[PDB]
Order: sequence, then C-alpha cells, then structure tokens
Amino acid sequence: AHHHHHHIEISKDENYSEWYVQVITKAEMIEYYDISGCYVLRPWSYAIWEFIQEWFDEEIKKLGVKNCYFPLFVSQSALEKEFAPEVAWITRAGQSDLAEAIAIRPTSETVMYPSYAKWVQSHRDLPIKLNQWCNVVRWEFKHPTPFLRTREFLWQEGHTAFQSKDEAEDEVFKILDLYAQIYIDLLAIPVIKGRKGGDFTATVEAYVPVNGRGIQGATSHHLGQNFSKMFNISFEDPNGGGKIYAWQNSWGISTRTIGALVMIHGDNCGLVLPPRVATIQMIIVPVGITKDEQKTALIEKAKEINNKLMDASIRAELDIRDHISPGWKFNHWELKGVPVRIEIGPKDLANNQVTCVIRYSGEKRTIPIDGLASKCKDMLEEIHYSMYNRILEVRESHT
Amino acid sequence: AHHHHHHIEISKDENYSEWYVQVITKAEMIEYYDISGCYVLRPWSYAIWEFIQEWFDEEIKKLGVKNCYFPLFVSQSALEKEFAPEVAWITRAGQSDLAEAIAIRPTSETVMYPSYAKWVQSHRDLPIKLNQWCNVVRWEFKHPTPFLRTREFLWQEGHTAFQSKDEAEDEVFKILDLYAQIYIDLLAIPVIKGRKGGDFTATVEAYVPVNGRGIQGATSHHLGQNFSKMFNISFEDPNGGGKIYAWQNSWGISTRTIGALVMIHGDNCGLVLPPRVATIQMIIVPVGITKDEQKTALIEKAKEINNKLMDASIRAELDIRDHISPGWKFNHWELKGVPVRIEIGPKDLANNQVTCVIRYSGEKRTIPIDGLASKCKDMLEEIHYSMYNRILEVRESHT
Ligand SMILES: Nc1ncnc2c1ncn2[C@@H]1O[C@H](COP(=O)(O)OP(=O)(O)NP(=O)(O)O)[C@@H](O)[C@H]1O
Ligand SMILES: Nc1ncnc2c1ncn2[C@@H]1O[C@H](COP(=O)(O)OP(=O)(O)NP(=O)(O)O)[C@@H](O)[C@H]1O
Ligand SMILES: O=C(C[C@H]1NCCC[C@@H]1O)Cn1cnc2cc(Br)c(Cl)cc2c1=O
Ligand SMILES: O=C(C[C@H]1NCCC[C@@H]1O)Cn1cnc2cc(Br)c(Cl)cc2c1=O
Ligand SMILES: [Mg+2]
Ligand SMILES: [Mg+2]
Ligand SMILES: [Mg+2]
Ligand SMILES: [Mg+2]
Repeated sequence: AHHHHHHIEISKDENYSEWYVQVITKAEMIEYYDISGCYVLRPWSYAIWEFIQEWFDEEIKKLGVKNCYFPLFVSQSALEKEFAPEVAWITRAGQSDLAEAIAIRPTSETVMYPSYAKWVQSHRDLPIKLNQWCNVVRWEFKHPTPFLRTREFLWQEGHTAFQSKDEAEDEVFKILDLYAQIYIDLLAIPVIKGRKGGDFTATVEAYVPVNGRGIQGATSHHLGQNFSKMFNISFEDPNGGGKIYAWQNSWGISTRTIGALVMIHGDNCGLVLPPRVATIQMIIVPVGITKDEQKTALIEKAKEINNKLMDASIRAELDIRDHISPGWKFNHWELKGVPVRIEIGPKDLANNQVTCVIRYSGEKRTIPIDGLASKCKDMLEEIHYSMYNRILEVRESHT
Repeated sequence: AHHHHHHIEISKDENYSEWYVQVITKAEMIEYYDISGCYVLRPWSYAIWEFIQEWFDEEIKKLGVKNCYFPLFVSQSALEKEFAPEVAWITRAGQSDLAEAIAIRPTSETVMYPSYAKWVQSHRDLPIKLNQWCNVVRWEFKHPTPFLRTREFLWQEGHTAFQSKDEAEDEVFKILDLYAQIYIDLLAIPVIKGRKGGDFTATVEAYVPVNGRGIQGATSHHLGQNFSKMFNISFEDPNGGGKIYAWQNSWGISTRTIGALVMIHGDNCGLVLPPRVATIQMIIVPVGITKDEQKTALIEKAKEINNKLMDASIRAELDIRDHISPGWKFNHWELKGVPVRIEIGPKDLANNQVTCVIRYSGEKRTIPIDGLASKCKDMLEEIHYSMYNRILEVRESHT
C-alpha cells in the first residue's frame, strides 16, 4: 500500500463527507483512534497548526499578551458555577474513588478566574492579558468529525481583563481581525465577521462552497462584567465610584482551521496546501532516469537548486529516493498538496531550466534556472492570492 | 501586598523546603490550585519552559524528528498491556457511564505504538522519528512539589523506531547529550550522565548543593525490541532473516527543569535566572528622582539605552512606572531574578555612564554608555558561566 499509487476514491461534488475522509487519510493527516471522536494529528497536519501557532503567538505578544499554563482539571462544583452533557469526568485516581468528580476542562474560565480575582488588587494590576496553548475536551453529542468537531482538540484561549469597557471592546475587535487574518492571509480562505454568558460574541465565518454551509472559524467574546461579578475580580475606583468590576474578554481558535482548509481548498486529487502553511512549499523531483555520469550531474544540480531555494527562505525539499518511480512521487506529493512540484530531467538540464507544476491549477511552467529562486518566491505568492480569489469568486456568486 | 516590599521569609540553609515555597510564590512563578499537586504556571515561570521548548525543538528537528499530537486518552485494556496507583480514570462522560474506564495518559507508548505498527510496512518506512509537546498526568503517591513532582506536568516525549540496533543506540546518546546541554548551556547547571521496560535507561542527574541529593533531570530510554514485539512493529528483512522488529527509543524532559533551576541557583534574595532563559535579561530603572526638564531627559536617555540593547538582541525592558519607588523596583526584580539591573540617575547621566547591578553576585559596575550594548552582551555570558562554575565548584568539593 505505502509504495503504491493512490486515488481519491470518491468525488467532492458527489459525496463530500466521504471525499473528506479520503483526503485526510490519504494525505497522511490523521489516524483514527479507538476512543471515538479523537484523531491522531500526524506530522503533515500538525505542521499546519504549528504555522498558525507561530504566527498568532507573535501577533498577540505585540498586544501585550503573555503565555501561561493553567491546569487540565476543574472540580465539579467549580465548573457548575457557570453544556453538562459534554463533560468528561474523573471519578477515580490512583487507589481511591474521589469524593467529588473532577472534570477535564472544556474551556478554562472557571480554572483561571479565581486567580484573576486574587491578582487584581487595584487598577494598577490591570490589564491582565494571558493566553495558553493547550488541549480541551468536550464530549460532543453531535457527530464528531476530524478537525471540524473533535472531542479532544488543540486551541489557544486568551483571557483578558481591563479597567474600562472601552479598552476591552477595542481588544475584542483587534483579536477578531487577527483571526480573520489567519483565514485570509495564512489559509487563503475568505471570511465574514459577525456578531452571534457574555455581553456580545463575534465570530469569523468561512463559507464552504461544496455544501453551502458556514464554518464558525474562531470566536471573540466580550464578557463585560459578567464573570468579574461572578468571581469578584474588582478594584477600588480612583474617582470615588467605589468597587469596580474588571471588563473581560476571552477568545479562541482551534485545529478546526485545518478542516476548513481541507473542505474549501481540497479537490479531487487530494489536499491543496495554502503556501504559507505548507511544510514543504516546493518538492523537487528528478525525472527521465541511465548513464552514471548523467545521473550524478542531474542529482547534483537538483541539490544546488534545493540549496538556492532554501537560501531564499523557501521551504524546498528534494525527493531523490531511487526505490520509487517519478510517477509515484508526483502522485504522493499531489495527494499531500505540495504547492509546487519542480521537475528536472536531462532535457531541461541541457536548457538550464526546470519545469514547475502548480498543484492547485495543474499549470506547467518552464523557468530558467538563472533567476529561479526569486521567480519561485513570486510564484508562491501568486498561488496564495489565486487560491483566495477563486473561493471569493465562488462565494460572491452564491451570495 | 502587591505594591509593597517583599522578603524571602526563611533562609535556604535553614529550611530549604519552606524557602523553596517562598521563592516560587514571591517570584510570581506559580499559583496553588484546589486540585492537589497541580500548580498554575504564571508567565514568569512559563516563559522559562518556552525558552527550553524553542531550543530543544530546533535541535531535534536537525536530527530529523517531526512533531505530532496523539490523544490524551488511553483505554484501560490498552494501558494494561505494559504503576497502576498513579492513573486518573474517566468513568463518565456526557450523559453515560462508560462500559470501560479511560485513563489520562501518564506517557504515550500505548497511545502511539499501534499506529507505529500500522505505519511500518517495510524497512523503507524506517526510521520513524516523532515528538510531541504535551501534558501528562500521574497521580503521584509521593508528596507533590511544584515543578519537581506535579500530578499534571508539561513535557516533550520523543518516540523513535529504527531498522537496526546501532542507529537506535546512537540516537539515545545524542538525545542524552542534548538534555545535558539544556542543563549546562541553558540553565547553568552541571549534570552527570548515567545509566539507571527497556534494554537500558540513561538519565542526566543534577546535584543539589543545599541537601546533597540528585535531581533526575531527564530520561533517555533504549527500548530495544521489547515494545516492537509487544505491538508487532516489524518489517521483512531484505537479507533473508525473515520478520525483523523495529529498534525503538523514547525520551522525555519536563517542567522539572524549572524546579532544578530554583533549587540550585535560588538564594536568600529569591530567584536567580540563568541569563539564557530569562524573559527579562536586563531591567532598566531610573534612580534619584524634581525638574520637569531633568526627568524627561533622564527617561528619554533610558528609552535610548533600552532600544540600543534590544538592537543587540538583549531582552531589555524599561521600568518607568512612577507610582512606585526605585527601591520597590530593585526588590521586585531581584525577587524575580532579573540577571542585571541597569540604574540610571542624574549623576551617572552627566558622566555618560550607567550602573549595572549583577543579581547573582551583588556586584555593582559602572559602565560608559558608549560601548554599552556590546559590554552587556559580554556581561550576560560572564554571568552564565560564573553561575555554572560556582555550582560546579560546590559539586566537585562534596564529591
Ligand atoms: N469540538 C470542537 N472541535 C474543534 N474545534 C472546535 C470545537 N468546538 C469549538 N471549536 C472551535 O473553537 C472555537 C472557540 O470555541 P467556542 O467558542 O467555545 O465554540 P462553540 O461555541 O462551542 N462552537 P460550536 O460547537 O461549533 O457551536 C470555535 O469558534 C470553533 O472554531
Ligand atoms: N511528576 C513529575 N513531575 C514533573 N516532572 C516529572 C514527573 N515525573 C517525571 N518527571 C520528569 O520527566 C522525565 C521523563 O519521565 P519518566 O522517565 O517517566 O520519569 P520517572 O521514571 O517516573 N522519574 P521519577 O518519578 O522522578 O522516579 C523524568 O526524567 C523527570 O525529569
Ligand atoms: O468556551 C467558551 C467561551 C470561550 N472560552 C475561551 C476561548 C473562546 C471561547 O469562545 C464557550 N463554551 C463552549 N462550550 C462549552 C462546553 C462546556 Br462542556 C462548558 Cl461547561 C462550557 C462551554 C463554554 O463556555
Ligand atoms: O514514561 C516512561 C518511559 C518514557 N516515556 C516517554 C518519555 C520518557 C519516559 O522515560 C516510564 N514510565 C513512568 N511512569 C509511569 C507511570 C505510569 Br501511571 C504508567 Cl502506566 C507508566 C509509566 C511509565 O512508562
Ligand atoms: Mg480585588
Ligand atoms: Mg460547542
Ligand atoms: Mg509491519
Ligand atoms: Mg515517576
């Protein structure tokens, strides 16, 4: 099976739910697990989350947010301050039954806010801006789907507290725009910003052409003073007003991002990676291979190109495995969605050129080796915006 | 309490266990949590883990290791292939009792290796080199201690599989040396490499001067073929030998690293941060402050210095809060272990110099502003090696 060619066995436009399973399995993104609704994130899909993590982590740090880590556990009575058929319960640990069951966090408000109440002694302690990258568990009763609705998933959740409503409201929309940027500028997915235990909730919605539905892609909550009154997160007003309750937001985005990417950009040849989150942006494949002197000169030139592409900060890799055919390589990296295949054979070598095959469109482009690296940087940008505009044109048609 | 001065209330050499609690609380490293043996990682301590994570993640990627994410859950019968009084058990989820309890992973061998068995169809599928940054849970029956022995902790665990014993054994010792480098070159802690369900186990041991004990700082396992026979991770030998079982290692380091740092470098003034894992390496504090024209010229020069230190890639920050005294600032950043305080007042300003106060030793150094940034880069190196050599001299004395 591994060293054999592979086909997406059903068309996206015929049965998208079965097509979806084909793509995520044949592109080596997940493994099914014997605990239902949990899925292994294989490196090919986990790398996409790492790119999102690295980007968003840099952006919120510019806003003053610091990372932390709160516990996985919340006691039953602490959870039930302020859904119940979605909680996993620990009732035994070590050698003893617990007198009170412990919940796995489905979200961390009731884990974090007793500490926020302790940390806020005066307005000088505000703002508090904390984020954590972590796993949460929701025993989802709707049917689980890899990435889109899983019972364990990875996310970040940010939890912020301010001395005034206006600071908090301003951050809600900055965060919301950062979430839109993840979809638009990292995943090439157009989104709409909209207002859905808080004062107001805003999401980014990603339209899915094949079924006409919208993916709730991330959530930004303005909690007002609802949680700060619940947990007594308060300070003395400097201007005589007495006890003032902190103004709070929380916000989160998950590995559902990766399911949106599959649903929207996947096609009948398999995954199509948005270039900015592709762990391999360009795969270099030797083609048309006799002569010992020729095979060396050709592989040596491929190594040169590979180094020149990485010098230009392109994530290029070379596939010079000889126990497997070029045609198998084409198919493997197509199924996995590598944005560009660079083919180099004897004919192209003699013309000091390569042949680039663009995955999302199938276009073949012959390019001189001279200014190649710069031409490839441009091409990866071209692909990103073309992927985006193609979905945007589909959405602005149905709407 | 927050805007007041604070003292470590008991000496390290008098009661190190109570001294330890003083330091980790007053340096804002942790919060105690109402589930026993779990502790909040506040930003000041979580940033240390982030530095270790970023460094080690870069090193194992050079060895070909890829990141992934396997589930939190392992079914009872899968765990009990191959300690029991240390497992947290889920017995109810959503609306139903489970027919079989689910364990929180205490480690991920039994979560991962059924997938390894599926992925290894031939020797061409090897090596497999996977790592995950994640949380695990052990209901530790010995008494829990922040960082050193917690019931939830963060770690990485790497799990590798090779076609030959020699490849696997070579990686065991490369990983072990990377763990030694974390202690030696990031935390300024000398370690000894030693050989403790595997074929052999190697650890790095950090000597703790105040009580004479050794911290098991990380673990590198050579599993041989024990787990690959258990899980049938095997391939056909190309040379006629028949079924061959993969040769496996696993290896892990946790947030226990941070407890070693506190135990070994902490002193009676509080935390002392090894410079290479200090989120603030240098804190700039205006001292000796009347004149509106003078206060601006002094804060403006401090901002200049701060920018020049960051241009040199030094993690400098400026503390120009005016609602709190310089003496409070000295004490706050000492308790938190900032490697160097840079004091600038009117007298130094007129001599175009600053006064640096080195935290681990108390030494005060007057330095011209001219070549300051380069002098500070050197100083942070000097501090790292001096911290290391001071502990090494203590260990080579007791031994
Ligand atoms: N089970 C899940 N699996 C994966 N991602 C999820 C899951 N539930 C929520 N998310 C994502 O996490 C984000 C923040 O969480 P949250 O606001 O609590 O979601 P939610 O209101 O429960 N959404 P939903 O269940 O789809 O109606 C959401 O915007 C989703 O994109
Ligand atoms: N409860 C814990 N809290 C924090 N770190 C831990 C804990 N248990 C183990 N570690 C660390 O994780 C590393 C890898 O885990 P592992 O090899 O399974 O530890 P171990 O054999 O159970 N050690 P120990 O319990 O101290 O005898 C160890 O080398 C420790 O440094
Ligand atoms: O999880 C939330 C609110 C916000 N938390 C921080 C990240 C962004 C997120 O939108 C809403 N929510 C969603 N699902 C839940 C499921 C359960 Br089970 C519980 Cl107890 C609670 C909740 C619950 O509070
Ligand atoms: O966890 C290990 C072996 C290795 N796993 C990968 C990271 C490095 C680590 O040394 C040993 N170990 C330690 N403690 C355990 C506690 C329980 Br509970 C269980 Cl079931 C199993 C174990 C168990 O297997
Ligand atoms: Mg208060
Ligand atoms: Mg939900
Ligand atoms: Mg096999
Ligand atoms: Mg143990």
